[PDB]
Amino acid sequence: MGQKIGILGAMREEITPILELFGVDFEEIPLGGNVFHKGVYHNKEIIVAYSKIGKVHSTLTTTSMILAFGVQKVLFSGVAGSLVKDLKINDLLVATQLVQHDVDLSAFDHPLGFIPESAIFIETSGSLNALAKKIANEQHIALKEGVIASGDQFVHSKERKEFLVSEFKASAVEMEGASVAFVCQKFGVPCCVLRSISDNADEKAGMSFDEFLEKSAHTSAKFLKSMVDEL
Amino acid sequence: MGQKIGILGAMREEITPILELFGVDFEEIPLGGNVFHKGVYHNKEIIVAYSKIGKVHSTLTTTSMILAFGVQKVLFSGVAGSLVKDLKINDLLVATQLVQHDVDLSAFDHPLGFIPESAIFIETSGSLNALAKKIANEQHIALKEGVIASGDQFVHSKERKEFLVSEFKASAVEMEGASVAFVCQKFGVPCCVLRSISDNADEKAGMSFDEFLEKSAHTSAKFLKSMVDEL
Ligand SMILES: N[C@@H](CCSC[C@H]1O[C@H](O)[C@H](O)[C@@H]1O)C(=O)O
Ligand SMILES: N[C@@H](CCSC[C@H]1O[C@H](O)[C@H](O)[C@@H]1O)C(=O)O
Ligand SMILES: Nc1ncnc2[nH]cnc12
Ligand SMILES: Nc1ncnc2[nH]cnc12
Repeated sequence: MGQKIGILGAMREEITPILELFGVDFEEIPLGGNVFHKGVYHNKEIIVAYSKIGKVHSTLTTTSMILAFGVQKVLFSGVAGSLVKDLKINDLLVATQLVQHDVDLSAFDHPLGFIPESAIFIETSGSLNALAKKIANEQHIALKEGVIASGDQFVHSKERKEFLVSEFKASAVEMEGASVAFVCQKFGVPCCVLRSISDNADEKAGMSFDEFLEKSAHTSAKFLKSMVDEL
Repeated sequence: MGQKIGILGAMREEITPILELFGVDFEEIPLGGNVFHKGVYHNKEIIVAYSKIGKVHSTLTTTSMILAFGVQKVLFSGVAGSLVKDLKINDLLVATQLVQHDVDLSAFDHPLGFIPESAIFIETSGSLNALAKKIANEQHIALKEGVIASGDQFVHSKERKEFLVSEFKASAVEMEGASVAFVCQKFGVPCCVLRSISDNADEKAGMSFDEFLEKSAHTSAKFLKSMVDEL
């Protein structure tokens, strides 16, 4: 058999298209409040789950994928808010680095985003990111490679947008990427975080999110499947 | 053998007194960026670790304790900031409920602290909390039983204090309790979160924290050991 691949989304809506697109039989396995969908695709074992929203949920689920299911790589798919003009609704990006944008130990003179015995930016797999870029070029689609800021707030203001851009030079904002990538780094598991834009993280982001969740989730899922087809 | 007990702190300073007070031989086992100290005490296996600071770190470590080490209960010990007048420096409390105070999905009209498919407040073990209160009464020490607010910021302002009290009726603030308790709930593992006050979460909290970290960490550790002696 090939590698075992963990495939993660945050919301059920982000994994529904994944399960459908792979099209194989899945066994449902409950653990730690999550349901893991276990299947075989192109002689690879795939484990698919949605974590539920936010850093604690996604940390837990990623740790379970690694410790309980023994996945050898983790691919994340879902939606995100755009922080840069060149990322429009439906556009894709892969995260070259991620940060937890809501971490604040400034009382002890630490840079924002920094925790002692850790680092501001978390790295993802250069190999998987390069693969994504090659596939995007072949398919003639744009693919941004940039910084993703993750936090436990849904961002919907110009003020917070300006902070994420100024402080971290982030291209998109979401609520799980940094934590998924962090867990993978700690266990030496290659990680790729893929997102499709659903909104502009501004005052109208809630309504945009609702309008575009289904399409953007599908766009990311279809691209993730394209990557697995090359693995 | 009795139960297997996981014992968790956030910082090395919070577990140093734990290792010393138990006084037994520990085997050091690395996993996921943490070092787990495995020992035998009063015919119980104890697994001691510090997670590192914050929600992602503590979620990961608690999940590892459960999935990799098979702990049957988790006791947390460390320091916290006081939000109520009757909790003074060095005073102890156990968390009856915890909340992630920095969670904000208000863009979708959710109450602060709420995430879909979860709950605002996380419960801890009534049995362990009752045990703590009984021990405190016997030792003639005060022990508050209240709400702990956890987030990824070190709180050091009157404004944020007023929010935690008004929104959640929290008695103390820290950076790991809610996430540790959350993981334990998801896996059906009894949890007790114990904290000793190190500061008042106000403008001077940084300096107070530095002054009292050692003593407050020891106070919590000594009390945690008192509980294990009854288990
Ligand atoms: N409208 C939903 C909340 C979406 S929070 C934004 C999510 O989308 C992206 O995957 C982020 O990382 C979060 O998981 C609800 O009200 O249930
Ligand atoms: N002065 C330290 C940062 C302490 S953050 C407060 C910690 O204490 C309590 O355990 C909280 O939950 C956090 O873990 C440093 O600068 O490394
Ligand atoms: N604006 C936003 N903030 C946080 N997570 C998001 N996911 C999609 N859009 C988001
Ligand atoms: N004021 C504070 N805020 C967050 N975590 C803490 N731990 C101890 N004091 C704290």
